[PDB]
Amino acid sequence: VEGRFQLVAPYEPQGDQPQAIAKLVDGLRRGVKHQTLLGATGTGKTFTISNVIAQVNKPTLVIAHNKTLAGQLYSELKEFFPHNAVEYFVSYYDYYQPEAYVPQTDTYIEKDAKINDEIDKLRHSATSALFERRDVIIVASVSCIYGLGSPEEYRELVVIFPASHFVTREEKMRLAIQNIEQELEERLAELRAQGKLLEAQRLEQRTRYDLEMMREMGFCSGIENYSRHLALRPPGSTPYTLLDYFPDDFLIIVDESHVTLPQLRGMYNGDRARKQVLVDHGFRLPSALDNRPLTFEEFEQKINQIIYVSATPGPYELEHSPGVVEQIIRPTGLLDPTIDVRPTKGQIDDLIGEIRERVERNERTLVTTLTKKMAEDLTDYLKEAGIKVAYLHERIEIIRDLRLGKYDVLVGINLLREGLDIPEVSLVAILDADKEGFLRSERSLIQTIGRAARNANGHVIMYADTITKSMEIAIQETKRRRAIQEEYNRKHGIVPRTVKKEIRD
DNA sequence: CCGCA
Repeated sequence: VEGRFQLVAPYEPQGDQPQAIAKLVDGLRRGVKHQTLLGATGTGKTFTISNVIAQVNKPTLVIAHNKTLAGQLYSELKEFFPHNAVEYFVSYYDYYQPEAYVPQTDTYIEKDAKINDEIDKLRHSATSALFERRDVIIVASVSCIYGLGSPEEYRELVVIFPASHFVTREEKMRLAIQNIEQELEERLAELRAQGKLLEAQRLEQRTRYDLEMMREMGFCSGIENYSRHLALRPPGSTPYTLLDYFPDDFLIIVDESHVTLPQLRGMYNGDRARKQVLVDHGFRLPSALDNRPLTFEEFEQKINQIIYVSATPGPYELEHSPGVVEQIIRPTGLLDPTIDVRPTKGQIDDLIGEIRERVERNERTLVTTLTKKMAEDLTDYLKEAGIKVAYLHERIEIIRDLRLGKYDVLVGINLLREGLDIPEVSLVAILDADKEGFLRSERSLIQTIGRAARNANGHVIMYADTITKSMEIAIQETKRRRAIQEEYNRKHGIVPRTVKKEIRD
């Protein structure tokens, strides 16, 4: 035929993974814009989604919120399909300090960037493999909404492949520079005519120096700021991005959508706010604003067919989706934990009671508390009762020590950080379940409750004086989820057992 | 997490 996906993995889809793959692979072909996978912390997800890719045969973009997370999605995917195109398009700066300017302290910070080649390599390999074959999975960070050169001009200038994504022809360069001088003479009159003589001197000096640099030696530092003039697109243009280097029938998989979609949304507003101060003071031309990441409007506007993957799918996902695609049943047959809501009335005494019993049956406990000194005031309080305890303000080793048994309890505050799916954790205690907050949001609770779903004796305790709506939802949702899981195990004769794992040195 | 010496 041409190019197509070859799944590799020593297991078929079990759980309700098949049900989900069907419902998704369908909605895609059935011509559905958005789709939300509502899988449970500890189900198929990656395998489920790998299958949705290897049936529809589309070039896919996997967008993760953080890099560690992208590195695993890739790692796996570049092992799930060891004979296909799997790419890693993320930021390529070991260190980066954008050109800024603190107006109060009159502090112009300069641009300081430390490139990393190994990642730069992978970025070209992503954009170049995207034009060569039509079976490709690119695991991307949020840098995929940031600016890149027009994709026609990319391949429309190719022998074997360009070593830069922003390669502007020299008939253009000549015309562009003139357009820059012309903008400069305009801004300078505007500034100078509103009394901002100082700010016009700053601008004239920086821009003329760059303009010369360009004329002399084809480019200059901070060349980015002139990107639009160089691409000779009119003011206000929407940047070309990695999304544009994809076919029109490409797939988007936003992993951890409830945290990724917003991150991806916010980017633009942060950039503009800094650029605007530079523009306002003469550090830059107004056109520097057209060198930027996409607005979320522009991002959704470039989407072909997207699939939001989340245990706690956020508002946006649901609002623009035909219900969801639940994926509750775990291959292990494990259930969402059982939750108990108990008085704060001498809770710290009670909590020490339950933790004894966990140590007795060789089991671990995680505790979240709403504040940093509240936790410190617990860690000691548990040491008071002689209990091997930890605390989270190398770090991968303290959790590794937990699983091994150095510590019996691990106190924290945001247990939501990655690295806390210990299968040894039989108890998760949520202090201040009712005291409003982010970590006591309907979704934050549900995630934290999830930190009990690895162990077959998982149990959640919520310490509160009142039941909030938040509590009530997570509690009611978890109930429904355990009920469904428990009814499936009856049917398939499953007896849930903790997922066997170990740790290395 | 982002960023065209």
